[PDB]
Amino acid sequence: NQYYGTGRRKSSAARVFIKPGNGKIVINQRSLEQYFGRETARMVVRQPLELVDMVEKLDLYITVKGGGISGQAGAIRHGITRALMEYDESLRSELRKAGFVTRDARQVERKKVGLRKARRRPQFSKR
Amino acid sequence: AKQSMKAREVKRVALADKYFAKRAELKAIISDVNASDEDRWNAVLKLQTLPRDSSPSRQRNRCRQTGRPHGFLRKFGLSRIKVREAAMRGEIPGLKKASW
Amino acid sequence: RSLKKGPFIDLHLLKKVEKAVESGDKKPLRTWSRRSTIFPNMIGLTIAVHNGRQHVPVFVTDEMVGHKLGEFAPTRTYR
Amino acid sequence: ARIAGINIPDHKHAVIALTSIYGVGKTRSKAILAAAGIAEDVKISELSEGQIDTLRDEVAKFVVEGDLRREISMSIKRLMDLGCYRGLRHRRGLPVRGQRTKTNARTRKGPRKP
Amino acid sequence: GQKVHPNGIRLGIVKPWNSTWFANTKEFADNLDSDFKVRQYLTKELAKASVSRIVIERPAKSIRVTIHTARPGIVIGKKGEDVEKLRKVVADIAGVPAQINIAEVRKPELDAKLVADSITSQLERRVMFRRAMKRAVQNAMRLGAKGIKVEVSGRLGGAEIARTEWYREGRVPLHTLRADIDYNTSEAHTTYGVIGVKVWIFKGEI
Amino acid sequence: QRIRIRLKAFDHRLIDQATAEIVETAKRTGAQVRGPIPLPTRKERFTVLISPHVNKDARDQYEIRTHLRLVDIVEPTEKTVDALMRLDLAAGVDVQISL
Amino acid sequence: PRRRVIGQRKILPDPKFGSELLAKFVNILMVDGKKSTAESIVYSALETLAQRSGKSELEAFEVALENVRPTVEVKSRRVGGSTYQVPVEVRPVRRNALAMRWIVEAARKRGDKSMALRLANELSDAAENKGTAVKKREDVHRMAEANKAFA
RNA sequence: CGGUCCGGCCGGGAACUCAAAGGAGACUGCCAGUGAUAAACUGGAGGAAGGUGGGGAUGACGUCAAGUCAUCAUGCCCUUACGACCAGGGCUACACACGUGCUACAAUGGCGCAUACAAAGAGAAGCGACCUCGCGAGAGCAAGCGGACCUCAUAAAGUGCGUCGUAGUCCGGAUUGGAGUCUGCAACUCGACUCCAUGAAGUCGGAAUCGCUAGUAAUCGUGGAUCAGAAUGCCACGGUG
Repeated sequence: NQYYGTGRRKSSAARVFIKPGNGKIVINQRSLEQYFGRETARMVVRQPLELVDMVEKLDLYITVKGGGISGQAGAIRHGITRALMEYDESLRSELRKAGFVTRDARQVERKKVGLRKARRRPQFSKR
Repeated sequence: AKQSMKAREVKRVALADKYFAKRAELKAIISDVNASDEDRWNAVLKLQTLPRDSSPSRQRNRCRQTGRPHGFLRKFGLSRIKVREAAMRGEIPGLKKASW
Repeated sequence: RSLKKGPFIDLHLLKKVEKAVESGDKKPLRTWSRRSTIFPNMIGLTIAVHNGRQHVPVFVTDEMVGHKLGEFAPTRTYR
Repeated sequence: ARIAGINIPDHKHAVIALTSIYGVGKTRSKAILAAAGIAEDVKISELSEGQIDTLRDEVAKFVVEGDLRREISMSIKRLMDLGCYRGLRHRRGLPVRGQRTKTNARTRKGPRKP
Repeated sequence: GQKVHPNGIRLGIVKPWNSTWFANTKEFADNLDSDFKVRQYLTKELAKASVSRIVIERPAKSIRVTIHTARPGIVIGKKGEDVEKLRKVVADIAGVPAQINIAEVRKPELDAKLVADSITSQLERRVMFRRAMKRAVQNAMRLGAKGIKVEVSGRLGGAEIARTEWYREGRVPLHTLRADIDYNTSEAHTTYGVIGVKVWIFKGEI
Repeated sequence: QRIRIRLKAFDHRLIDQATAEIVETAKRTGAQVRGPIPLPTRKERFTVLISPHVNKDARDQYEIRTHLRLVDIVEPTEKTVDALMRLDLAAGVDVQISL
Repeated sequence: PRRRVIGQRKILPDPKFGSELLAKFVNILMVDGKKSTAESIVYSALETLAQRSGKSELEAFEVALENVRPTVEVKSRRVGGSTYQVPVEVRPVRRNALAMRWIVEAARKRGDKSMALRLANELSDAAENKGTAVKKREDVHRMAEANKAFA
């Protein structure tokens, strides 16, 4: 049966459904290679089911909204970790030690008044 | 603002309601239509015989309380200073200090 | 750079020009309408265009048609 | 080789080589190569002389050469002799199109002098 | 340093708005201007009625005004003729039909607006400013206020150099948003210019 | 047919009270109620200079939150229609009735 | 950090080789947050710097780093009213950081066509114990040997 | 799960994303060690989060007779004028000096074609789709939308292929000539934008000096206020990092 997990990052939210047994990954009706042309994005998605030996042992059906390439890849990684813990729950320690169960709460800092950016302050002249 | 500036704004609003509501809309319509009288519609000359203050582009948004012509806000119809004064006194509904 | 739906000219200046050409050679035309376009029927007349303090006499030639009247009356003094 | 535009264009991609003519930019170069029938990515070498004669026949339709310089000089001279505002801005080497002269007029004014 | 307005910072936390209607952008400015004119007329007409707060709310196609006053019999008058006259002109100002309610301020010595008005009236009567300030502080503190501070500023007693003086009793935690701080100001127009009076009244937390 | 009610307010407690009143009016009338669906909040924002002269770096940021609720009744008995068309709700709440 | 003792951030391994050294090299070579642009450069350079030698890639990169890695550097000091230069021993992490930064600045100061070619040539020079990165390492070691008296 | 024009589109489903109201959660709470058996500190477990988790609002008594009498209010002078109305001009000048920015000097790039992934907003004298005409700015016609519905609105860096091959260049775009569009009574002084043409300086910047400690700097687009029109400024938003 399906084991579900929700992953999130900067602005992305991935819905990950895992099923027992094959090497298939479908992100938004696209393959992993089709969806992520960046190799870091594929390495991040495949990352959690490498500590746990799943080559063709789990089928992933993923949809993801918002964010960019890296945010969506991190959201998919988070969702896959959550679905794997829902699937076994003994993999908790491994995915903890790897750092995948942690939700990366690093959001874009807002622009502040009098500053050119979140922290970038305008050029200061003394004399 | 001085009293004469507010009187000027009042007179301009009145003239813009009187003429440019119907007459100048008609004239500018005759001027912009390509299908009509490409030679002597005569609308362009008649548009300048109307008073200038009747043009809505000559109106300047001023604070409804002080008449300040800068820092205006169309949502409240007040300048920034009077907007802040009314906001801190709790006289603008729903408006409060924002943080995020 | 005004649209191609016809040039602009103030009506009072237009009537002044027609009265000046229909009545034969006349005095310089004193006007404040620096924004009026020079038309071919103004060739030969000398229009005194306001520049802010004075009315600069401008004798119109065929080469001036299409310009605005204020193009021949500088408004800033620089030496 | 050489064109009805005396100038001698370099031996490189035809679309960019035709730009060396005074009066022919990128758009006009593409239009010339399209109306002639020559590809844009072919060099000036590998072009037959019958094909260069074709390019000359097409560039003859444009006023692009010392002729164009003459028409530009005539317009600026007309402005200056007319004595209009733009004529005076051309006479004094000051920006003509409303740019500020308090600062930043270095293209028209040239290197600054104390 | 400059301090935040203690009332505006607590709007929605522990302080309610004085205008409680809803409107879109089309009618927002009109309603704001009409509320301003209503409040101005009411403050000018009821100057001797100890009016401390004018709450304005606009139901579907009308306006109702609640006047918080410590002298309700003066605002109402014999057979309510005065409040009727007030309503008949509030309806003219606002354009829509009007309704007026009178809310009593049971303890005027604990309302910052009324205290500031009392102090400015005394200042205009040439009363010594220190005496007025201490009387206000004592009256507020003996009536069960958790704290009060009043501050007057500008040519006190006719001094050529302006000065700011403030008296404080009890506890006035201006940084606690949970704190119920009643704050209002007033200006005394004297022969030597304007004297601004500010009053903070602390009535507990939550 | 069916009636949907769009409630707008600046205070969320007030709009929740109004929505509760509406759903009680409808259910106690014997109609079916779809909702209340919390629609997204439109929060306008304003940044003004707090100084009378210069001091641009000194500003206050204010905002107005507009809360939205949607209430649908699928089969509106005449009872329900003329009951809700005479309901008494708070002043700071804007009610729309679409048919 | 006046009082701040600070930890370490998690750098991800290289997607192609799985090395933290190569990840930090890509981070140092990256500009304007263009990590994909820097990774292509590093991968092309490592490929070109693979066939030349014969020891795969990672090995060639480490061989190039071994010749640019500085053992001792000088730290400016203002005690005796003048420029004191105390030669301090460099830590291994700072060793790798300095080596990589020097290799990148030396490759960017080259006349070859693309940054991949510049990197490949700089790394091949470093493996041959020559170039401007090795030049800077010898400069640093020279400056340390000159001020050895101030240890 | 059925149907399907393969479009959540239509039956439906209420799971999930999300919307927005209520609640839980973090307290040095637990473990170990150090410490005056104190306060605390160091590490560990668990946990989404760990030590005021990240950011914001919040600015004590006072200092600078600091800024504002030109927002406003307020205690000498003018009054057939220092008040009021109008048209035109100026605030846009230009030998020069400074502050703050934008664009560059290029190959981690320019151009061409193809294609992927946002968030936050605004809209009725308003946003304005589709279609037709125009090289384009735009125009004509005319839906929908007071809006999780309609429109603004195609995100761009990125990625794939091709080309350019280190040159004042297929870098750079200043300046200027010609032809136009739109707003507006009216684009001369003195608007923005489009097309064609031209193609300055600039090849990384002396003395000196600035910002920034993590989703920060750097870089890439997006929106809003003011506003008929006029953003390289301001205020906000997300992408890579």
